[PDB]
Parts: sequence; C-alpha cells; structure tokens
Amino acid sequence: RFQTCRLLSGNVWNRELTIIQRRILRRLRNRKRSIKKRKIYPKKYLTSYIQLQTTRKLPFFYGDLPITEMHRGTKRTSYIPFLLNLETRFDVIPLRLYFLETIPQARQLISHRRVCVNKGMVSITHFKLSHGDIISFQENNAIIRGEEIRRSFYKEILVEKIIGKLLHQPLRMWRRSKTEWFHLLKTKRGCRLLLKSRFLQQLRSSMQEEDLERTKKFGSEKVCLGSSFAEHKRMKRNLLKSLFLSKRRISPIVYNSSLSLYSNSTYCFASPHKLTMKRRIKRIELPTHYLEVNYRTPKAVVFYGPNIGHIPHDIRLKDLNLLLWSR
Amino acid sequence: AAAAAAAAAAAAAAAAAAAAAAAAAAAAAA
Amino acid sequence: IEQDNRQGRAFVDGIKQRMMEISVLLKQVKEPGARGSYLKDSEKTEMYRLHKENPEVYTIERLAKDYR
Amino acid sequence: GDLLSKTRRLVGGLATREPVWLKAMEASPPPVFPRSNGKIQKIV
Amino acid sequence: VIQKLLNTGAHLGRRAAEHHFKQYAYGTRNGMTIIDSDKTLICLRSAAHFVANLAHMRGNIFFVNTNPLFDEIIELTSRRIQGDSYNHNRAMNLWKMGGFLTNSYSPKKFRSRHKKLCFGPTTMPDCVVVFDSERKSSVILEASKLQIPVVAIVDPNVPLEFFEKITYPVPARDSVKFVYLFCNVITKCFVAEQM
Amino acid sequence: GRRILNDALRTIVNAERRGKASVELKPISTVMSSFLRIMKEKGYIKNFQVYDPHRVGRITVDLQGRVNDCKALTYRQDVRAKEIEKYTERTLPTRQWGYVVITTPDGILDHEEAIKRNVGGQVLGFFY
Amino acid sequence: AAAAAAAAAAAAAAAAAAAAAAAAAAAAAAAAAAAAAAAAAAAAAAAAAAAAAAAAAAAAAAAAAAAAA
Amino acid sequence: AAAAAAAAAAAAAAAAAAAAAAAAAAAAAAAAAAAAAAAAAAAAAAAAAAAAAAAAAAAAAAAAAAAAAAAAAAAAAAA
Amino acid sequence: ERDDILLEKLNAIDKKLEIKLSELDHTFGKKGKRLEEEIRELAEDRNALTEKKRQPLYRKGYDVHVIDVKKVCKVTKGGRVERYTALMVCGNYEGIIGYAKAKAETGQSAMQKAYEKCFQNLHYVERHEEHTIAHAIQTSYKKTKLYLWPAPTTTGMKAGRVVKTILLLAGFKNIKSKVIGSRNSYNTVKAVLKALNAVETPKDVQEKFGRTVVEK
Repeated sequence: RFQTCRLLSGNVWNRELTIIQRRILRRLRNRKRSIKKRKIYPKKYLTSYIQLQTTRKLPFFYGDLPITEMHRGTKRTSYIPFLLNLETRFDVIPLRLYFLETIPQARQLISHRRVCVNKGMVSITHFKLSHGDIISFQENNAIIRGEEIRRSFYKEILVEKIIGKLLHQPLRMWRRSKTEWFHLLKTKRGCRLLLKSRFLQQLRSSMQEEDLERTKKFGSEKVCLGSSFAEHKRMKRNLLKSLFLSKRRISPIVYNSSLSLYSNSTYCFASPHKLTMKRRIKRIELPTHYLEVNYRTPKAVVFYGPNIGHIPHDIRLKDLNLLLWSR
Repeated sequence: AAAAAAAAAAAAAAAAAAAAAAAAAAAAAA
Repeated sequence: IEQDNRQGRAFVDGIKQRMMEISVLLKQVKEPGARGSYLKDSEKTEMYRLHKENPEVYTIERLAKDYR
Repeated sequence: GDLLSKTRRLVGGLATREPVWLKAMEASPPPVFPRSNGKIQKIV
Repeated sequence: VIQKLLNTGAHLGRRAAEHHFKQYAYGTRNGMTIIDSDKTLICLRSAAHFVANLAHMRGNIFFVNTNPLFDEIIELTSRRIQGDSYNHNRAMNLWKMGGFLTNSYSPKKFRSRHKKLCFGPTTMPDCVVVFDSERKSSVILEASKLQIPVVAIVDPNVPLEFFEKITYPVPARDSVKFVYLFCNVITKCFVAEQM
Repeated sequence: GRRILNDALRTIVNAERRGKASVELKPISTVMSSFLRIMKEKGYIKNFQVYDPHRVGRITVDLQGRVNDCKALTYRQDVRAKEIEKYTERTLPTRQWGYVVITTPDGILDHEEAIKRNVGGQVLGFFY
Repeated sequence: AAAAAAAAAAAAAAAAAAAAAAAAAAAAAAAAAAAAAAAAAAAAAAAAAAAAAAAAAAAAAAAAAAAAA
Repeated sequence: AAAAAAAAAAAAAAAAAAAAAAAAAAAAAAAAAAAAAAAAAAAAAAAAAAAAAAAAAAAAAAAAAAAAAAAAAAAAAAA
Repeated sequence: ERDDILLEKLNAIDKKLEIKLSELDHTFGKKGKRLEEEIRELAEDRNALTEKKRQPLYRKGYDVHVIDVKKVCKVTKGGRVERYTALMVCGNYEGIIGYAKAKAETGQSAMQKAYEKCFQNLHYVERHEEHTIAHAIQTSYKKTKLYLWPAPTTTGMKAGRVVKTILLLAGFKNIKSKVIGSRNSYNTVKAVLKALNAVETPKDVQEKFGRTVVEK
C-alpha cells in the first residue's frame, strides 16, 4: 500500500501512481527523504533507524511474512534464512523472479490452482526446492499465462520502458497518450516482429555506451591503460624520436598524425566519468543462477541455488551491510 | 617547423589537461 | 617509412574503442568468478542439436566447456 | 606503536598524509644499544 | 678513533650520576660517570645524517636554546645557515616561552612594545633540535604530542617522560668544560650539502 | 605443580617487563630446566645456562624480550591427548596462540608435540 | 643544438605536465599486466581471477578514500 | 658538439625507456611466475617502479654490451 | 588550489614579517609614529594567519568518512550554569577509527564543535579479513573491561550499541564482543580503542621467526 511508502519515506512499489500520488511522492521523497537522509548526524540511533527501515522494506518485498520472526526462529542474526527462503519459498520467490507479482496474485495460486513440480502438485505455498526440480504450470494455466507472460515481457519491459527514457521530462500527461498509441501498436503480432527489427538497435548502442560509462566508474580506463601501457609510450616514442631525427637535429604530416592520434590516445584513456545524468532506469536481472524456462510453455526446472550479491534488493549495499554483514 | 610541432604538443597536451581538470571541477559539484 | 608504419599502428590504437569493451567483459568475468554472456538461446538450441545428433562425441564436458 | 613505526603504519594504512621527515627518519634510525641490566660497574 | 681521542679531550664522557639509563656508562669515578663515547659518536652519526637528509627536502628546523652559554656558538648558525632567518634567530634568542607550537596560530596581538620583543612566528617545524637542561620542556611535550621528531642533548638527568618520547638522543653530557664547540659539526652539515 | 616453578616463571616475566636482560634463579629443578628449554626453542628466550647439575642449585637465564606472561600451574589436573583441542581454548587469546604445556611419560611436551604423538599427562603452564 | 634544446624544454614540459596532471598509473599498471598475462585458461585461471578480485579492492578503496577530495 | 647533442639525447631517451620498461616487465614476470599472489603483487610491482629493479636490468644490458663487443671484436680481429 | 592559497597566505604573512620586523628593529626614538602602523598591520596579520587553522572547519580538515555522536549536560553552580558536552566518532568502513570530545553551550553547537575535531588524533585498526578481527582478546580501561571473539563470516555483529557503532563502521562484520563492568558510554569508547589497538595480527606475531600459516 502507498501509505507504507509514505511511512518508509520513499517508494514501496505501489502500482499505477495516480496524479496526486505523483505530487505527494515528489514532495515526500525529495523534501523528507533528503532532509532526514541528507545531512543530520542524529544520535537518534541512526543504526536502529536504518534497521527499522530495512526490516520494514523487506516484508512487502516478500508479501507479508514477519522477517524479524524469521531472524528469531534461528539464533543467528541473518543471511542464512535469507539465502534459504530465497533458495525457495516456491511461490513468492520463484514465481515472481520469473513471471508474476509475488503478492497474493502469485500466492493463492498454489492454494487453488496448480503448478505441478516434476508433474507433481506441491500446494503448500512455502516449499523449499533445490538441485533438480522441474517447475511446470498446468495446461489450463498455460492457455492464459503464456499470453500473460508475453504481455508482461513486452507491455511491461518494452512498452513501459520505451515510453520511459524518452517522451518524458516536460509532460507525463503526454506519455499518457503516447502509451495509448503504442498500446494500439502493440495490439499487433506483426508489429511485434517489426519492433524486434526496428531502431531499438540504436537504443541498445546507447545502452552499451551508458554501461561503458558506469564501467569507467571505477577504473575500467585504468586497466585499459595498464593493458596498453606500451602503445601510448610507443606513440610518444614515434613523436619525440621522429622529432629528434627528422628535424631539430613527411615531417609536418608525421607531426599531424602523431599529434592527433597521441592526444586522442590520452583523451580516450583518461576521460574521468562525466556522469551528470538526468535519471537512471533499471534492468530486470533475470536469474541464471537458476535455469531458464521453456518460455513457450512454462517448464523452468532449477539447476542450482542462489548467491547473495545478485538479488533484487530495493536497498543499497548499505543498511544491508548492517543486516547481512557480508563482503 | 618541428619546433612549432613541439610547442604544439605542449599546447594540445596542456589544453587537454586543463579541460579535464575543469571537467572534474564541475563533476565535483554533484 | 618507419614513420608511416608508426602512424598506421598509432591509428590502430586510436580505433581501439573496443579494447575498452573487452576489458569490460574480462573485469566482469573477474567480478563473481562468472562469464559475461547469455548464450542467447541460439547456442542452447544449437547445443541441443549438436548433442542430439552426436551423443557419442559431444559429452557434457565437450558441450558445457564449449558454451562455458 | 613506537614514534618511528607508529607513523609508518599510520601513513601506510593511509590515516594521514606523509610527513616531510619520513624518508630521512627511516634513513637515519635512532642509535639503539644492547639492553643491559643495572649495576653501573665501579671502574678503577 | 682519533675522534674518540678528541671527544675524550672534550671533557665530555664524564658527568655526575643523576641517571635513569645505564645502557651508556662505561663505569664511574665517584664524582663522574663515564658514558660510552663510541655510542656518543654513533648517536651523532645517526642524527646528523638525519638532518643532512631532511635537508634534501629542505624542511624547517627551528633550533631551541635557553641557557645562553652556547648563545654565540649557536648564533653562528640558524642565520644564513639552516633556517637562514637572523630575525627568527632573534625570536630564538628570546623565545620558547608562551603558547607554543600547538596553539601556534594564536592571536598574541597585544604588543605594547615597551622593552619587550613579542615575536610570535608560525610555521610547522618538521624536526626540532634543542640543547639546554629543563626549562624548555614545553617544546618536548608539544613535539611528542604533534608527532614532531626531536634531537636533544640528554644528561644522566632526564625523567623517563622525556627520555622515552624523544627520539634521537645525543647523550653528549656537557660537564666540567661546560659549553664547548659542538654545533660546528651540524655547521659542516646542511652547508656544502644541499646540491 | 610446585611453587618454585611459579616463582621462576614470574621472576622471568617481571625481569622482562622491568627491562633487565640477564637474571639468575637460585632454587633450580628438572621440570624447570625442561620448561626454560621449551620456551627457548619455541623462541621466547636467548640462553638458559644451568650451572650446577646437583646438590647446589643455580641457573642463569639471559632473555630476549618477548611477551611471556606464562603462569605456572599449582593445582594438578589430568590432561588426556584428545582433550587439548578444547582445553587449550582457555588460554588468553583463546583462538590464535599460546602453548599450553603438558607433561608426559615421554618427556615434557607442548600441546603441538602432544597432539602429534597422541600422548597425555598433566598441564603445567601457559604462554602469553 | 640550442633550437633542439628549446624543443627539449618543450618535451620536458609535455612530460612533466603529463605526469603531474594525467598519469593515472601507480598500480593499474600491475593490475592490467596481470589481466593481460591472464590471456588464457588453466589451473592458473581461477587463481588469476581471484588474484584480480582481491587486488582490485586495494586500488578501488585506496583511490576513493586516499586524498584529493 | 653542435647539431649532435639531440642525437645522444634521443639515444638515451629510447634506451632508457625500453630498459626500465623491460626491467619492470622482468620483475613482474618473475613475480607472476612464482607467486605475486594477492597484494604482494602490488607490493613487488610498485617496488619495481619506485625502488629500482631496473638498475640490475641495465647492468645486464651493459654486460651484454661488453660481452658482445668482445665477441664481435675478436671475430673481426680474426678477420 | 590548496597550495595556491597556502603560499598566498604565506605571501601575506611574509609581508607581515617584513614590515613588523622593520618596525621592531626600530626600537630607538619617538614612540607613536611607528606604533600606529604596528597595531594596524599586526591586527591584519591576526586576521590572515588565523585563517590557516580556520580552514579545517568545513571543506578540508573534513574527509568523506562517516561520524556518530554522543552528548551529556555538565554543570557549574555559580548561579545555575548549564552547558553541554559531546563526543564524536569518525570511521570509514576500512578502519581508521578516530574520535573526539568537546563542549559547547547547546547541543547542535557541541555536535558541531566536535564535527571538525573528530578528524584529528586518528588511530588505524587492522581488520583481518575485511569482515572480522584477528583473534580473541581481553582489554580493560580503568573499570570497564572488554572481550573480543571473532566469528565465522556469517553470524554477524553481536555487540551492544556504543560498541556496535564502532565495530560497524570500522569495517567488521562478524565480531562477537562482551563489555562488562561499568555500563558507561565514554569508557566503552576508548575501551574499544584501547582494545582494538591491542590485537597483534600474524603480521605482528612475525616479531620472531616463523611464518604463521592460516590452516588454509
């Protein structure tokens, strides 16, 4: 519920933020979340404040179970029942990690409907399954949720993202009608393939570039440098020694090319991360520590268990370095 | 001519240095 | 003429934007002890073809070390 | 840590930036001597 | 060796027993104690080297004295030599006293300069070099506080609270000869050194 | 365990942290000579020259300057060979180190040599 | 060669300016030397990747928490 | 030595650059061959680059100079 | 820019040294006609020279670690005097932990008046494998005692509050610790400091022979 986002001073993934909700989130997020989180230094147990915030974020993420109680069930602090319930609780974890809403949409499914595992229905809603478990819908589930997963993987990863990243900054009441139009276009199973083949090539190039940005963040250029340590020195050798050889002892165009390519060497191997970015969209992080689906008809046998650094945390590495004291 | 190119190397390299220096001076704002 | 050889190899380096990206993939591989790819499912149906036809040579060592 | 090695560990673990006497401090260690007991002998 | 002959002529190795250290005494003579003059010379080696190295980065030194028997011997140095400031040499003449070396950026503004000096200069001395008995204690304390190394003459008289937080002790022990030329060694140093 | 043992060890420790370098202990013993040597070849001292093998008693120990708290037990207690893995956890730095010293029928060991030879005996001392 | 001496003062200018301005090589040299010398796989491939992971931390933290800001 | 000083300048420049680079190359090669394991890597490498680890390389180069000079000269004196 | 302003302030203070040395060395004669300038330029020297030791307050003399706070209310009784004392702890998650303690006339003012001194008197702690401590150790302040035992990589921090907010932003993740005796605050601080500085890691224990293996 949005009220919970208001309490958490931020955004707990309410769906379909109506207009005044847009207003109130901008207000709350910026003003409050800044002012508190920006520059306070309170004795107000900021450690324990953080603790409350994280132990309150996580339960909605996994629906509504109390996770302090999960902590308490064992005598440890954390990270073990975490890696465990995420190894599987079998509806809230896997069905959402692939294709659903972890909430009582993906719940009650195992209650009444079926997702037979190894053709075996396991209708307990909290199972733990690992190391060789075939996850399969029923057929009367398939004949609808094939279409549902298609309209998900496209309307909610192509359409919404594409009306995002663009058409955006001045007016959203306009991305509204643009979503209307692109809905009319996605109504079409030929438009599908044409879009597969459309100018999204350009956007993927720009995305490669922005990943290169977030890469150069922390030394990709430094390792490029070390890996091509000679080559720049070789260019400098060209320049300086052809100088002290040809003259002052084609020269002008030797200097032309040497200057150009050498200065360009130094530029490309020392441009330090002009970020200045407007916003940042988010990727969908598919699990390939678990095995994929026959996305045609759901048959998504697992092959392994999860790690801790590749999980959809809506929390930065901090406060989860306070919960999961991990490297 | 080659002395013009040597001072040209000094010119372009100090130019690049100062440009990236101001670039970082601006990136330190955010 | 050594000088124009030099300018050719300096151009070679100048056009080496891609080295940034091989370094991208190799440091990602550094990060978790993993490999930076998807297999794109063309390789997956391709390896199913390969092994289905050749369940004699294409062991799950040959195959799985091919596709890593 | 001692006045000579505290500082080295400090700067090495990058606590504060280097002092301007460090390279010479290490280059001229202090004049240590074998640790001996009491009993200043009466020499005659 | 011959230098040891010269130290031994320098009325130096011998000084009355007011001691906390014994790593040094060659013996005693009931009115004197004989320190190990070779250790004396070795201490000089180390510390003088250290100053001649610190030279190679040219870090301020700021000697300290308060017993004006050496006044002339020292004043031949610290002006046009080492620190090079004769005007600061005048501070040193009449200094060590007030809010010192840690609240160096004090106001001190009030002069009313009637038959007073009131210098108050201010810059971090990256090493210290002193020689007197005890009144200067503030310099030792504050150097040990702010991690400034120090060279100091120590007699048998030195409380542990100095003898252990001063590096580079020159256990020279001025005695019956009182004040004799020593600083001419550090005068050799730092001049015809900085090349 | 005796108290002249505790005495030798504490005189060692107190001379160490006082700062002298060479000491002499009058009432000597075989279990003490063995222990001085054990400390030695484990590193903690420099020479341990015993003088009078019989009838008199005198040791001169010259020391390095390591940590050496080394309390010498008084109230005897057994030590099996398979109980050290938990009993030598009650030294000062429970995990890292210190050598609980054990006495055996096959000569006075430390806990490494003990758990190797799979012999037991009785505790005598600590190391930190 | 005094004109060449002016050119060599220009060369010293380029060199000192490059070093004290855009050098960015004190440890990335070693790190990437290992990265490239890791141009193949063996029972020294896991060793290589872990050495890289556990030597990139020193650079990342050292830089971001050393100085200049 | 007019018009000839920049020649020796370039010779020294090229030789020194190549020499120190090959020096640290051999240092890091010996290291990565033996262990250069985790942080001893950065230790030994920055030691090669700040500490010398290159003076011995240049001495091996001068040894090569003297030995090969002797060889070529005794050959040409066999004539 | 840092060195630019430093030597610039030095230019100011050097013109100060120049003119004030000149005036001093003129002791001899009539009084006022030099003392006016005396007072003027010395006051100027004050205004300028104190700005160096001013600088550490906000921009530099301020790293990018994180800080945490304590505070109580001391008293004098001339009438009913009241003031405020406050403590601060700086740490950078890699382990440089330092602290500071200073007083003022109101809370945020005391928090501040330490907020720029926590960054001096720094001690550097050696966190063994980026997550925990090198061994177990007891360490005592006057009448507060402390016990440090590591834990294997997955338990987490088992400590109190004043000690948690130090072992946290020192860079530890799997320490268990027991402080016993006085349950005071400023002794647990400086108890943690007298403790963590007591750990001798194998690098240290190679104070004599023996490469101490790790058990692999």
